[PDB]
Amino acid sequence: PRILNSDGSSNITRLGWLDDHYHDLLTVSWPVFITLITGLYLVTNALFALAYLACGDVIENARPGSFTDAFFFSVQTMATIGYGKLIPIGPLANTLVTLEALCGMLGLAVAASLIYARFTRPTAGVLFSSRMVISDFEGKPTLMMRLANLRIEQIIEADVHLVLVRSEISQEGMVFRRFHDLTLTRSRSPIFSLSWTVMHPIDHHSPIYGETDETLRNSHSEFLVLFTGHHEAFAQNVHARHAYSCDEIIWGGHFVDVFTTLPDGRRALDLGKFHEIAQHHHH
Amino acid sequence: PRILNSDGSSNITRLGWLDDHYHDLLTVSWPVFITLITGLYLVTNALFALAYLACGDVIENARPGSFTDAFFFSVQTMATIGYGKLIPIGPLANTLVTLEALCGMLGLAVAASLIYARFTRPTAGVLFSSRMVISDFEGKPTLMMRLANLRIEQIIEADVHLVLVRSEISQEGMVFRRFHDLTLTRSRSPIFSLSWTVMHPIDHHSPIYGETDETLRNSHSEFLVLFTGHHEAFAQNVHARHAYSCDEIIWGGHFVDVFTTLPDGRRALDLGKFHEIAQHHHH
Amino acid sequence: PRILNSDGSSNITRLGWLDDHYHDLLTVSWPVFITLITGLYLVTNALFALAYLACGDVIENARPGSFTDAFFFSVQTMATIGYGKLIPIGPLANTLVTLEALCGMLGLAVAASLIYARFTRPTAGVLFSSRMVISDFEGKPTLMMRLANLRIEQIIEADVHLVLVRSEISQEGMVFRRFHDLTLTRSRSPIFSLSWTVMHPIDHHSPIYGETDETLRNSHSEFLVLFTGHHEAFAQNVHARHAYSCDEIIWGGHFVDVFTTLPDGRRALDLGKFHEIAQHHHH
Amino acid sequence: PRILNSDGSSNITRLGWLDDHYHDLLTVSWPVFITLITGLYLVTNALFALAYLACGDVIENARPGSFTDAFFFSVQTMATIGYGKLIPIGPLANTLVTLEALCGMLGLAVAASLIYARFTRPTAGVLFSSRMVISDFEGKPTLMMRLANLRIEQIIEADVHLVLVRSEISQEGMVFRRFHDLTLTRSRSPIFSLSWTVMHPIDHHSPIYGETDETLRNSHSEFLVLFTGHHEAFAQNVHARHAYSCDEIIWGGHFVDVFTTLPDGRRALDLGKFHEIAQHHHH
Ligand SMILES: [Cl-]
Ligand SMILES: [Cl-]
Ligand SMILES: [Cl-]
Ligand SMILES: [Cl-]
Ligand SMILES: [K+]
Ligand SMILES: [K+]
Ligand SMILES: [K+]
Ligand SMILES: [K+]
Ligand SMILES: [K+]
Ligand SMILES: [K+]
Repeated sequence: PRILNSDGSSNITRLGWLDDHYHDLLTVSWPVFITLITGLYLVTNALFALAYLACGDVIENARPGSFTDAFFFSVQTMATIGYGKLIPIGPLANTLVTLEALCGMLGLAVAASLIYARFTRPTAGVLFSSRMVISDFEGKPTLMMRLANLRIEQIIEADVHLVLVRSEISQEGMVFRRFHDLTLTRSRSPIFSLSWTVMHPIDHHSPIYGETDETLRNSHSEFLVLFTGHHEAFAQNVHARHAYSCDEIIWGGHFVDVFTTLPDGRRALDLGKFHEIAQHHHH
Repeated sequence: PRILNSDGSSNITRLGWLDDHYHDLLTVSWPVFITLITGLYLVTNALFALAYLACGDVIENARPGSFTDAFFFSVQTMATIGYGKLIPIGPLANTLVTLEALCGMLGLAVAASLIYARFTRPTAGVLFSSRMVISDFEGKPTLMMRLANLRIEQIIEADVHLVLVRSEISQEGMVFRRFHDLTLTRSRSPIFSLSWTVMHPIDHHSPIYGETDETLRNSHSEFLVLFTGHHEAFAQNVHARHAYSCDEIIWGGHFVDVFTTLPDGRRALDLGKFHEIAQHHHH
Repeated sequence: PRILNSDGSSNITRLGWLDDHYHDLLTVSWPVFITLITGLYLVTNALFALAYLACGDVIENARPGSFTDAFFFSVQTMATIGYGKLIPIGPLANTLVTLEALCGMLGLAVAASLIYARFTRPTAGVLFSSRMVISDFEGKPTLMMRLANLRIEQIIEADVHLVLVRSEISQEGMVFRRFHDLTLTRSRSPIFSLSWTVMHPIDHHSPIYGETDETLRNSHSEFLVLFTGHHEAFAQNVHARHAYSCDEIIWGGHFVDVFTTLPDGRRALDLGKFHEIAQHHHH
Repeated sequence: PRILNSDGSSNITRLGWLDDHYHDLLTVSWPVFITLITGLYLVTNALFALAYLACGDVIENARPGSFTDAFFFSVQTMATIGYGKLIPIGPLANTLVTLEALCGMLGLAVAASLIYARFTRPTAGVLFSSRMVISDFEGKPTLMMRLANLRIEQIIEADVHLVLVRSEISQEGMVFRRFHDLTLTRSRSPIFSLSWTVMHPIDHHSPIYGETDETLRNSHSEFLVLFTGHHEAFAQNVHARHAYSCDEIIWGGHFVDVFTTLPDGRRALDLGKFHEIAQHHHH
C-alpha cells in the first residue's frame, strides 16, 4: 500500500474541456495528437470549401456546386500544391485564396511548435540501484544507493536529493506526512559520467538516527530520490526520480563493485553487478 | 488600497513606437498579432505587385496594367502555390520571382519563431490557499499558507519564497517600503505533486515576531508568495505568484485537512477542503 | 582611461574563416546574415541548374542549353512554386527534382533555426542609476545604486551582484587586478517590478572600509553591476550589466524618491527623479 | 594510463535498436542524419506511390502502372511543387493527395525540430591553461590554473569547479575513487570576459595539504575542471571541461602575465603568454 511508486510518482487518488488547451496538446498521446491535427486540418478545408461554394462556381474546372471539388481545391490551395486544374475565378475567389494560404502556413507554424515542444524531451539515461543499503562506511553507519549513467554522453553539474518521507506527530499532536532532506556526503557531481554511489551518513543529525527496521515500517516511511543534471547528449537539462520503501533497505548490505580491470589492462564498467549487494549471513 | 494585488502584481500607476519591437510582438493580443502579420503580408505582396507592374506586363494571362492580377500573382508566387495561369515573363519578371520566394519563406521563418515564442508559455497548475493563518505548530506560532498542484504531472525542484512587505523607519528616519524574506521550515520540495503547506515559524528572528494584528495593519504590511519549479507536463520551468494582505491572515486558524481514506481504502486528495480553515470561536 | 565601460563591457584590446561557423552566423549583422543566406540560395540554385543542363535539355519549355531558364526552373522547383511551364523530363531530370525539393526544405529548416536563434533575444527593460552614492543608512555608511524596471511586465527571482574591481598587492608583491563581490543587504528579489535600491553596507568586512575618494582613484577601482532575472514578458531569462568608475560615486548623496501619491490618491512611479541625487552643500 | 582525458571525458571501457530514438537522432553524424532523413523521405514516397498505383491509373499523364511516374508524382505532391502534368483523378486519388500533403508538412515539422535541436549547440570559447602550478600566493601555497575567453562576447555568471580525483582507503579499508571539490578563493565570476586565474589555497583544509609530488602520483590523483556560464554570443548557457594529471602540475611555477600596455598606451590581452609558466631553476 505504498504512498510512492518506484518510478517516484506519488500514488494517490485525485478528487476534482478547453480550459487547459496547451497542456492538453502536449499531454495527449501521439495517435490522438495526430488525429486532432488531422481533424482540424480536414475541418478547416471543409469550411474553406463552403466559403468557395458560397461565392458560387468560382473555381475553374470544378463540377458545379460540388463540395468534393471545392474541398480538394481548398487543400491544393492551402497546402500550396497549386496543381493548376482548379483555379480561382474573380476577386472573391482569389481573396479567399490569399487568405487560405496565410492560414495554411500559420497552421504549419503552430503545428511545428507543438510538434517540437512535444518532440524535444530528453530522458536522463540514468539507472537507479533497485535497493538501498545501510552499512558502515568510514566509521558511521550510512544509508546509500547508486546511480549509473546509461549512455556514453556525460551529465554536467549533476546533483541528487535523498528525501525521507514518513508520518510524524507534532507536540500539538497533529499526525502528518513530513519530508526530510537527508544530508549527503556528496550532493553535487559536476561531471557525472559512469556510476555515483550516494551516501547519507547516519549520525545524531540524521532523521533516521538510531532507527531500526521496525521503527521505519512504523512511520510508514519511504525514501525518494531526485536526480538532475545537464546532459551533453541533448545539450539540455534532464532529470530522473526514484522511490524506495522501508523494505528495499538491505541492512548490513554492501553494493558490490562495478569497476574492473580487463585482461587487456584497460579499466571498465560492468553494469551487471550494478544491482548486486553483498551480504553476511549468520546462520 | 493595496500595494499588491492577489495575483501578485504590484498595484502602482506608472509614469513615463518601434522601440521595443520584439517585446511588443510577444506582448500583443492574439487578434492584434494576427492582424499585424496579416497587414504585413498583404502590404508586402502589394509592394511586390507594384514591382511587377513596374516592369510592365510581365505576367502571362494578366489583364494589362491591373494591380489585382499582379497582387494575386504575387501571393500565388510568394506562398508558392504557383497555380500556373499567371507566370513570369523575361529576366526581370523571374528575378523578382526568385526574390519573392525567398522572401516568403523567410517571413515564414520569422512568423513561426514569433508564434512559437508566444505560443510556448506554460502555467504552473498551482492553486494558492485564499488565506494564511497564524497558529501554533510544534510549539512556536507559525504563519502558513498552502499550495495545491492542479494537474496530474509533477513539479520538480519546486521551491517557494514568502516575502513580507511593509513600511519601516530607518535610524536616520527614512520611511521606506522594505522586503523581508521569511525563513520557511521548508523552502525546497524536490518533488511537488499534491499539496504543500508552507510555514514560517515565528520566533525572535521573524520580522513578524511579537506582532499583533493591529501592528500589521499599521505598517501597511502584505505578504508576497513566489512559487517556481520545473513542470514535467511542459518539460519547462513554471512559476506562480500570489499576495496576501494583513487581513487575509486568519489568527488561530488551522487549515483543514485534504488527505482522506476512501471507502476503497485508497488514499485521496480532496481540493474542496483546500480553502477551509478551522477556527475556535470563544463567544 | 577606464578598464570597464558604462555598458559593463571590459575595455581592452584583444591580441590574437570557417572555424566558428555557428557563433559567426548568430553574431553577424542582419544585413550581412540576409546576404549570406541569399548568396547561399542563389549559389545552390545555380549549382542545381548546372546539374540540369549537365543532363542536357531535360526541362520542358526551356530554351536549349540556357542557364537562366535552368536556373529559374531550379528556383521554381526548390521553392516548390512549381508553376508548370518548365517541367522535368526523364528519370535524371526528376531525380534531381526530388533531391532539390528535399534540399530546399532542409535549407528552410536550417534558416528558420538561425532566424529563431538570432531573433529570440530578450532584453531586460532595466535602467541603472547613472551614479552611485555613499551615505549613511541605518547607521552605517552604505554604497548604493538603483535599478528601475522599464516595462509593465515583472521580473522573477531577480538578483544582482555588486562587484568592486581594483588593483592590489600580494604579500609576495604581485600587483594584480582583483574582483571583490560586495555583500548586499539584499541580493535577491523574487519579484522585481518597479524600482530596487541596492545597498552594500560598509563595515569592517567591506573591501571598501575606511576608504576615501583619494584611496579609490588610487587603486584605479571601479564597480561592476550584474543584474539577472526571469522576465514574464518573454517567459525567458534576461540580464543587464553596468559599470561605475570611482568618480561616479557621489559621497554623502541620497537618491531622491520616485514614489508619489497622485492627486487621485493613487500611488505612482516617477522615473524622472530616478537619476536625481540629493546633496548637502556646505559652502 | 589516465582515468581522465585532457578533454575531461572519463577514460573507461563500457560493458553493456529503436530504444533510444531521440538521443540517437541528435547523436548521429550529420552525414548519417541526412541519410536517414533522405531514406525516410524516399521510402515514404515509394509507399505513397504504391498507394496510388494500388488504386490504379489515377494520375493524369502517368504511364499506366508505372511506379516511377507514381513515385515522382508523389514527391511533387508531398513537397507541394504540384507542377501540374500529373494530377489526381477521382476521390481515392485526391484523398491520398490531401493525406500526403499533411504528411509532408508534418515531416518538415519533425525534421526542422531535429535540425534545430542538433544545430543549436554553442561552445564556450574557453581555453584552459595546459598546466597547473603550485606556488605561494598571499602567503599560502596555492594550486592554480587559468581560463581565457576566446571570443569578444562575454560570459555571465560564469563559475568553475576544481575537482581532485584520487584513490582512498576507508577505515573499513574499502579502496575507492573519491572526488574532492577544492575550495577556490573565487568560484563565481559574474562577468567573465578576458582571463580568469582560478586558485585553490592549500591549507589544513585542502585535501592536498602537505602533499608532495610523490604522494600525488601515489594516489593516482587527477584534477578535473568544470567551467560553465551564460554566453552573450548565443544568449544560451555554455560549458567546458578539462582534466589535469599529477604530472601537469608545475611545482613552484608562476603563470606569466597576459596583460600588457601597448605603445599606444592602450591595455591589451596577449594569449601567447597564456600557456607560459615562469620557473626558478636551481642548478
Ligand atoms: Cl538468512
Ligand atoms: Cl466570532
Ligand atoms: Cl560645491
Ligand atoms: Cl632543471
Ligand atoms: K508549394
Ligand atoms: K511550403
Ligand atoms: K506549389
Ligand atoms: K502548378
Ligand atoms: K523552434
Ligand atoms: K528553446
